[PDB]
Amino acid sequence: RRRFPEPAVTRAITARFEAESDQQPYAGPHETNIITADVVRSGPPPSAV
Amino acid sequence: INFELDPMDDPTYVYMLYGVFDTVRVNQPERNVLAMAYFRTPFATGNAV
Repeated sequence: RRRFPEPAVTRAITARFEAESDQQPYAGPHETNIITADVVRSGPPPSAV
Repeated sequence: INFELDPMDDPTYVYMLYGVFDTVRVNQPERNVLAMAYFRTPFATGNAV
């Protein structure tokens, strides 16, 4: 019982567990690359003469 | 245009053909991008919408 981690340690463990999610609220390089890819190929083409 | 015709015995059209350059050039700049421009020199059909 007295070896139960202090709240700072639990906070660090939980933050480290959350960092490895892959489902962070904002887009990582994987998601932002494809969000850039689809906006690039959206709307009227630029090379269309 | 004023026509004089032999009187026939049934309602008839007068198939009139002008001389036009109803040409189209096809622009295909990238993959699955198909665009056509239709232009007819005496009688065009551009309505500027």
